[PDB]
Amino acid sequence: TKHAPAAIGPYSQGIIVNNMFYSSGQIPLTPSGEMVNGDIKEQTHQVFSNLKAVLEEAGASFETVVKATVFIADMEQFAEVNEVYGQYFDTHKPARFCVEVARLPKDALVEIEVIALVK
Amino acid sequence: SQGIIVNNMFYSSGQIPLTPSGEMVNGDIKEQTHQVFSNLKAVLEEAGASFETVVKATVFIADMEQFAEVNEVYGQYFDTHKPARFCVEVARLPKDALVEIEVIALVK
Amino acid sequence: SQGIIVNNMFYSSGQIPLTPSGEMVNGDIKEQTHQVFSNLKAVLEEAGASFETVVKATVFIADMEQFAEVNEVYGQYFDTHKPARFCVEVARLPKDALVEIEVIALVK
Amino acid sequence: SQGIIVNNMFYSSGQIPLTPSGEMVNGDIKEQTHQVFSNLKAVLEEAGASFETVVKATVFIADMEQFAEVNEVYGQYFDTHKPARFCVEVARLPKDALVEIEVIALVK
Repeated sequence: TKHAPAAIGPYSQGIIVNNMFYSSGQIPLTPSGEMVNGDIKEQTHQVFSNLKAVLEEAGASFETVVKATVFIADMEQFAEVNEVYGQYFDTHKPARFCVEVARLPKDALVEIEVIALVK
Repeated sequence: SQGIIVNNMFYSSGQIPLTPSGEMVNGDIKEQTHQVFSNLKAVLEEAGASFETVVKATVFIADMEQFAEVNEVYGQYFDTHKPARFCVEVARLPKDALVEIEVIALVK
Repeated sequence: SQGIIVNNMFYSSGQIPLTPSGEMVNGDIKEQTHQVFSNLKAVLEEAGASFETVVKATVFIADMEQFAEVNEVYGQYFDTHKPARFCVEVARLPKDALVEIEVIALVK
Repeated sequence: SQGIIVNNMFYSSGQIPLTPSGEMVNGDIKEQTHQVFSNLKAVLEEAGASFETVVKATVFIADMEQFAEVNEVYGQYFDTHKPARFCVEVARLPKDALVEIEVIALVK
């Protein structure tokens, strides 16, 4: 089961600067305003739904992503996230890619930000 | 919480120009940056870190032109000590924020 | 080689402060900075990029105290355009170098 | 080629997969990545730091396709501790270098 994105607000849209899109940190918010339900892979799918939306608004896609940074509270959780990341960046793989332990907002287990070319 | 401790490092989340009561410092980018540094003081001390133990700092701002002003303040809390690394990034800040700073620090 | 290009992005090698004649440059940290900018300018036009399409710069610097000065020079070359991201970092340079500079750039 | 120590932190230069003998090692990327780690072992232990004290690693690879391999290797030494951050980046390497790691580590 895939899912629909949260509506994009002013602050969740990211910013476009000299032809590059810099998404904000996209968390696994549903269109309710609630952390989606599941283990960490389900949250990751949601983060991706949210990525796809703000990419699309800004005139970008996963194919023009040139960097993606994964935030998580525990580096143990990386492998499950990367399991999921591989379905979206598959035959395209962003040239640079960081994972980085961080305080997430309440009930979030994963946040992703991406830099992307706006053709 | 204002961050996470892992493996003797502290990783602050971004501090914005709020007073302790939570009302935004309505004032120019230098006034705001002082308040951000005052929030950094507290989260650092709360974690058993200090300014001296900051090894990275990352500045988020709307316009790269506002760096000179932020730096003139950065350099008053970090003068005898200068973190070894520092990034500066253009970003959309929360409402009325002109500056936001994150820090990585050693917890001794 | 000095560079690689992926997904339309030029990812430059660290440009140290050498003259075209092969020799470290004759002076203080500004002159070095200038030379690194003259050097970078050529590696960029070669790639289908320019200063105007730079999006990140990493300043490797020997002594973080001298950034005020590297930055006076960064301002000259990125005057109208300022890249949206940059980092400064302390590092071990080739003997005699006080500064080295990498950029990420767009190749339209 | 040494690396740096500041505010109790080791900042390694980038370890390519060379033997004790100056010789580029005989292998796939998996065998290479084991040599890089051999050489990280050394410079880490000379600096006053172990693999357990690494707070960040960065991997340079010439093809992002080979990351799932390097990451398996990575897994063996960064097992019961994982560095709190890591990056991976496509850059150019020098000779028959598929892989290249620098790292940042605590010291006392």
